[PDB]
Amino acid sequence: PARPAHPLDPLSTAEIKAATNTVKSYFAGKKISFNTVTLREPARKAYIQWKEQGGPLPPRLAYYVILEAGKPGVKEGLVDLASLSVIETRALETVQPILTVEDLCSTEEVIRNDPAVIEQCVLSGIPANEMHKVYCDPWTIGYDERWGTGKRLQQALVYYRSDEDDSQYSHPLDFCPIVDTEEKKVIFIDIPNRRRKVSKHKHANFYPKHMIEKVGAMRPEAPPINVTQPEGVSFKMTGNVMEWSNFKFHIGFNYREGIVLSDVSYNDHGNVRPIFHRISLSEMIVPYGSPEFPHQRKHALDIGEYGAGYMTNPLSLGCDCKGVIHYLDAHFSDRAGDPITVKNAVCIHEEDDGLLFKHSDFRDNFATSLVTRATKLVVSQIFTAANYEYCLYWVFMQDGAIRLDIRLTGILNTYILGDDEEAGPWGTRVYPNVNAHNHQHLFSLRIDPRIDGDGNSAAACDAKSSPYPLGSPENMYGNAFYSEKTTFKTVKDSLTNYESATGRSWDIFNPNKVNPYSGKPPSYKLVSTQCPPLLAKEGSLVAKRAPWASHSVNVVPYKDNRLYPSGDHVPQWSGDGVRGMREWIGDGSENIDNTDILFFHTFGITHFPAPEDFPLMPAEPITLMLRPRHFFTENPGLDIQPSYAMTTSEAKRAV
Amino acid sequence: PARPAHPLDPLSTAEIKAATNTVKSYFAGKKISFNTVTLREPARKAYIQWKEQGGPLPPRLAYYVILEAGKPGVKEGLVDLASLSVIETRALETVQPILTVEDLCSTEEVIRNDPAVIEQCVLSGIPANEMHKVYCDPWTIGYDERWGTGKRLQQALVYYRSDEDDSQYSHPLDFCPIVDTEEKKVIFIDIPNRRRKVSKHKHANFYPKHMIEKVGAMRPEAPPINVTQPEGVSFKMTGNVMEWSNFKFHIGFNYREGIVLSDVSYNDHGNVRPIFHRISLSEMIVPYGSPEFPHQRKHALDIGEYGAGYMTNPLSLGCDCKGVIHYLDAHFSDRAGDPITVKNAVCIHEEDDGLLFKHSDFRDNFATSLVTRATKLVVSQIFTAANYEYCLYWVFMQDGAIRLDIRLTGILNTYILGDDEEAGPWGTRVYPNVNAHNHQHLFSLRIDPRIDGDGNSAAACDAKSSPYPLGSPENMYGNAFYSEKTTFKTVKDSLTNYESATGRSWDIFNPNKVNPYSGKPPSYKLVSTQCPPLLAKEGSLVAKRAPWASHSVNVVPYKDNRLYPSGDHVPQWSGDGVRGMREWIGDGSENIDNTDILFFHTFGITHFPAPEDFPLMPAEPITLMLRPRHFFTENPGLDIQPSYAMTTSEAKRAV
Ligand SMILES: [Cu+2]
Ligand SMILES: [Cu+2]
Repeated sequence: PARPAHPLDPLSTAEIKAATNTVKSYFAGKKISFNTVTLREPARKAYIQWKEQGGPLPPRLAYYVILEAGKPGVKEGLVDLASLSVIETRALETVQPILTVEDLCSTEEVIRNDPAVIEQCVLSGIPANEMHKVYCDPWTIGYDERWGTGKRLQQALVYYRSDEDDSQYSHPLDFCPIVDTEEKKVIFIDIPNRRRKVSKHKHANFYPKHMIEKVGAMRPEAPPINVTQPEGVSFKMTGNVMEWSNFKFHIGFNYREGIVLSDVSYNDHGNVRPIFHRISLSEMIVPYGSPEFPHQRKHALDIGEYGAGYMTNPLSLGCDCKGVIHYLDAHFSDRAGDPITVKNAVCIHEEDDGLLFKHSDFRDNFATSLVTRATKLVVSQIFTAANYEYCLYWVFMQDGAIRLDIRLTGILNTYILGDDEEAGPWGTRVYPNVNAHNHQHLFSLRIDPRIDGDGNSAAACDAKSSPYPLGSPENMYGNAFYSEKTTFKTVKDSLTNYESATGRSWDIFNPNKVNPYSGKPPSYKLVSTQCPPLLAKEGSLVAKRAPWASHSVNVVPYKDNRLYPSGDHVPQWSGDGVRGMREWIGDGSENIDNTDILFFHTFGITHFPAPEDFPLMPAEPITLMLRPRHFFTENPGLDIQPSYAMTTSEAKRAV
Repeated sequence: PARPAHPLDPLSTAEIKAATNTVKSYFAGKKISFNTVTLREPARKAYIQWKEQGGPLPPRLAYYVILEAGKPGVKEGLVDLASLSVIETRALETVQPILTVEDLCSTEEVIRNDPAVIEQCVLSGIPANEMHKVYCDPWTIGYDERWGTGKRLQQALVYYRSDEDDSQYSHPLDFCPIVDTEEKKVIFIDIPNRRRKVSKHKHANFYPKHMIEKVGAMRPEAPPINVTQPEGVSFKMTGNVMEWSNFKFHIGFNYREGIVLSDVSYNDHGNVRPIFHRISLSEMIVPYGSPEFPHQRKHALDIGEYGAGYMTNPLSLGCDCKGVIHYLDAHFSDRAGDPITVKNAVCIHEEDDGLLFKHSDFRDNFATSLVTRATKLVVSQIFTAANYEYCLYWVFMQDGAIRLDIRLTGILNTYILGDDEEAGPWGTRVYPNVNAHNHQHLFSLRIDPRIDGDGNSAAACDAKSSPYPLGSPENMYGNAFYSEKTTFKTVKDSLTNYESATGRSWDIFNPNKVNPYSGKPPSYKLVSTQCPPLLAKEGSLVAKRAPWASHSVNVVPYKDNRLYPSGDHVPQWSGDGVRGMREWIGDGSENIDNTDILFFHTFGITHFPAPEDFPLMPAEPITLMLRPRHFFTENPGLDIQPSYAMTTSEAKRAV
């Protein structure tokens, strides 16, 4: 296939087809299906050498995962696209791979046609001839110690719709079919000891036609707020390379992480300074907090088990993203090895962001005044994991800060509640016979930094009172305080949590350089306070399958292909074994001071549902920021034209 | 004077004049000056009776504070505006009041003409005939144990400008004149043991003309983003009463708190439900962290000592607030008893706020989809306390949540640093010879709640793992977790801090009512994580003068006139004595469960300056939110017209 404009560009549709033809030929005569066909990114060293040192062009490689009929687990490998050849391959008989949209599409018809499932619907109050009204959200089984990875399994969380336009989540059923993904058959049904028949209440609906019935009428359309950019946008795109307000970076995308931002630099008045080699979300875990069987199996690692790319929404013009928008499409492979496209998967636009800075002089009643307005650049996607919606916004700012904003919406996962059953303390009755279980949403932000170049370190920064007491010569009035910086020397040192007691932040810094004013190394500081402890206990299934989630920060040495901290193939892993973050941490002794490092940050929220969240939940925001501190020698935005500026002398001339 | 449209309306210019004429007549023959002339708000009970019970119209009252030449401290009292009479009066000989813009603009000429100050400038390298180049930020002395409240005092933080258009903060001088505010005389000068002469470096400037010299050129003007509302706005104002997206409230304003939001309710499909009686910022403290003399005196309580009203910027017009704006003016009294106006003190507008909610069905590739966009209502002011700018945004949202957003900007307070002097650990060298000291910015949000009516309580809510161990029948897989609610019974119980370990939130709730779905009381939940510990030690000046700041939450019984938690007259109070929050806490034993309560929340940031913050600092954000939880029985925004909606049936019809 033709070479891309840029080594980090995602595989084109032609490259995906070329890769799958190559793989089909290599396994000729075998019955195989495609699970993953994606860019294998060039080695970090090879990329930097190519980009900055006139070095070798890295080979264009595709990583694939396939299944073979009648063979356990998966096969994976690499295709060299230039030579149309498989160059690496291996069979992994004891793992299970990510569930694609197709993998999961099939489950509902399997359960609708299964005699044991039909029997359970009838027992639950749904007649056998109304199976078309039965739906399920096909989840990964997550992990079930009865089958391990020996079969590829889904669990069907079952619901009922009185009409196809209903939101089904007011009507969960009590039982849980277990489905063999590849054999397309129900192999078991978890049946509760206490049966609860289908709710007889009206569905809790949310479309305008439903709302008219429920509350009498919709609100009139509000007078509009119109955003226009009649002279175009300030950002410039060259293929997938973005240039805006001195930032330059590559916007990549894949089946798993969704948006991947690479080769991020800031043009500091002609001096182009690296900041990050790569930043993305690398895994998630959404652990539920009901201990009752089988609810322990609700702890989706959405990124590893379904994929933020696979799950991503086509973004419908003028609606999800308001204003003048640049869109990118996403390309994957289906099971047959044919390219599939999701149109308008990523939206790119710039937005007003209030004030950047202002100062006025009281001396002439603020006549002396300067105000400069802020614009932000937003690179966004929205993905749907069954009930949930995750709106993801990568935000670049004119003071050089970078922010990740997330908004959680969609629908609560619900289970049935008996008439006289108490949902607490593990959940909330959000509607009659509806129990919305407690759960956390946790994310693993993966940062491969290059703060002002190569050779970086990380530290925890804690605000502390002076150790000297009130009334001492050193602290006479007891007001002294400082920032205690703990530089991480080894992996073990880095395993740290957010602490409200010290308003903890973390620095990622270049110990080889010095700010000529402050004397401190250039850094980007992680400012992040939505950092829940992992509530699941040590040794729990949740804690074992997501070793990264137990600490707010994990810093490990860089190696190639250290992307996914719960391992490469997540579904049905028990959490036993040295893989992912557990492998990378090892015995905790490896050096992480002044070297190539990877910084994985766990953040998110703890959700205790309330009726406000039902039947459709208003957006709940999550955010973290990476701020330049001691990176610049002064406010980098001062060369932006103010919205208003008047000097003292000018103010005098006009009185 | 004519009666206002509404008992909570600020005093008009006519009422202010009427009040000062009354006071001058009462004190005829005496030489008095006006410090404060402001609405005395009606009693909570009287207001609610008037508003909701056809009760008596509360009298229209003005509170005043005056000084009298040759008398110590102040006099204060009340004027009944209908009868033009002083109805209450007292002398407070041992306090000092808020510093007005006039009180402060006087100081620079005092120091410029003082022989001892001139001598110090000369010693500092500034010739006697260049005193016009010497400037000072006149601060409250804060507290100095050498004078107590026996004289009304300011401390002059002295700077040098080479040219009138310079930003002076690159050039602090080493000494600190102490000025008697009322005698207009320097009484003392704090001189350091180690002298540091004025910096010989160029000023660190930030206007376009300066930037052209420094960096070569400004960036070209960006292509514009234009915001228009061609059919007008969705909000309606009747005088100061706002109506928007079912919210209704009164927008008040005063000299001290700035914006005061009152009588806040939500129209729940015809059922008008109270939320808050009053919400505002009630005090601040900005304690610096250098222990060296005289820097202990840098701990401004900006609200109590200068006033968020007095300090407020006239905004400015189509620049500070972008879009279609409704403005309010502010009115105060000057020293002579004449009304003064700040034009465009408050801006009111509505803004795009991204998505309100979304959900799509994977079954038909997200063809089944509903997306509804969010609009926010913003009521904002910006005030300047010498170097600092505080941008305050009260934000109402369509899910029924209320947010306070703050953006910090303006200029770092700076002190001189010697060539070879190390600024750390108490400050940062942000520019040659410039030391920007560490400091916190803390705010006291005052909430007078009325959650779904009268009789309220508050609680801490902590996320907790089940106490049952992994592998127990109760918690087999170790995943169970819940929210532990600790209802505050007495004042002492409420004295609580934010805790990262439990993701602590606080509920304000009505224990007299029950959500028909969840079974929980209706509540607004305080979600707030920017909650620094007070770093200054117990028994410190800072801790004593700001008793409220040592806990994230303080809940006390309602009584009338319990507004200001550091006392009514803040400057030069030593922090000794039972007044403000210390009085309201008492012995901690008073009931706060199911009664009229006041909830004071301490939030803010800890600032360790970096060169990025200089010479003018990019906005740093602070936020908290109050979210309805168990208040509604479902998402209250579902009757808002979606931006896009397609059902499953519609999707099938569209092929
Ligand atoms: Cu949730
Ligand atoms: Cu600050």
